[PDB]
Amino acid sequence: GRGSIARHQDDIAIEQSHFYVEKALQNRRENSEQFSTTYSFWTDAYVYLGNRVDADWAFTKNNLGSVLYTTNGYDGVFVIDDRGTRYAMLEGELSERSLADSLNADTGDILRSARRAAVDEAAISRYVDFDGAPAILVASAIKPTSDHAPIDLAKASVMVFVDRLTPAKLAKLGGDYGIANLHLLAGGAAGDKESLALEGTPHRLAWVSSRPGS
Amino acid sequence: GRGSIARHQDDIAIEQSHFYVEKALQNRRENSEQFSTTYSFWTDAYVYLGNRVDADWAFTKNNLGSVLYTTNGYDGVFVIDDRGTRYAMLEGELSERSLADSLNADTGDILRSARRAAVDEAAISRYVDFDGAPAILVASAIKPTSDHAPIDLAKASVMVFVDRLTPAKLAKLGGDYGIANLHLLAGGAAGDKESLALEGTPHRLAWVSSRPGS
Repeated sequence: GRGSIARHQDDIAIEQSHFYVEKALQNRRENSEQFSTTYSFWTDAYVYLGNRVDADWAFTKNNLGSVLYTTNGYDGVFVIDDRGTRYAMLEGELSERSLADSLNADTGDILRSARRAAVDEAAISRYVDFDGAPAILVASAIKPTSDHAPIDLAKASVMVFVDRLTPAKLAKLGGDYGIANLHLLAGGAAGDKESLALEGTPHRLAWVSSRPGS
Repeated sequence: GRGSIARHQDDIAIEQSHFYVEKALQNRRENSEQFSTTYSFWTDAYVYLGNRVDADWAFTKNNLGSVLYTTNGYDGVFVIDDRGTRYAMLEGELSERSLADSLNADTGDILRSARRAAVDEAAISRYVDFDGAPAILVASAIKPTSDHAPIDLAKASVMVFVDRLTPAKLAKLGGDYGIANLHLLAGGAAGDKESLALEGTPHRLAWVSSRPGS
């Protein structure tokens, strides 16, 4: 036997808490990537949101409309292409504010990455500063299903879902994963709290280290 | 202060393991409930599946087709109404086997429960024995969105999604939540393993007692 390594119970609790905050975020992102490909790998979406955007089909007829906010919690829903933002829904209402104006991240990178990932039937996800708030962004190319003739993914439009990590959403997420008082770290010092970075943003999530799930 | 209560470290680990398995299941169920209403609260779905089921639209045109299995992992996708099963897709292929023949649970109960929940814009979920295997079932009424004229939900058809808890899905779910060797309990005794019941089924989930995550 090499011998055991005994650990401080607080160190174990802190390690578990970081593990479960990371898993909460990863699981949220993977669920949202699946949601995005559900809405974007869809022949109807390719017809009505590829090329010219039919806001009547998307918003008035509720095919990509306010429910995505009032039920699914996507504070931002966008269709973008090489010219920029072609459709914008902010908090369930039509908006003229472009995705690029709302984000710290480069939207051309989002467009290109979503186009490439669509080759593997995949979406992309990342963290962003959405108008000064932490958010998870997911994006996937708008393409028809396999019964349709093939298209060139290099020119496909891209659907974007922006999930702002509000105090209420963070508190529910923390409860979902047994984390005590998950919140956006206010100042620059965590002090008594543990914290992690939402990489690609200046935001950090912080929480009180207690025995998680107890 | 009342004074502290010190606990056995293995007892804490066991309590945390039960907490995170229960959260793993609840979060999976809530996600599938959202997925179900994404597909069922949909005017096109009401048109092509609400009464007579158009399998060309659903399967050939991939609006409710094989991707729901090959990407989203739903081993069973059904449309049911007062007459029984109107549409059945098993492992991504059209099937003649009814939902009622596949379940231990009563499908009239599912129809009624979903038709009611739709009044509150909700789906329903439960655990089932799906042809001898543990599964999560979710169901929601097929109804158009609010721009459409009102319909009678009491006569609406119901979409049903069946997520079979295969060994691969269970191992991945367990890893998602820091659980060691999550599996379908083989025999009748867990012995050294922890277990919980999938209520409404004879199935139990079992796992090896470890410090979760860590």
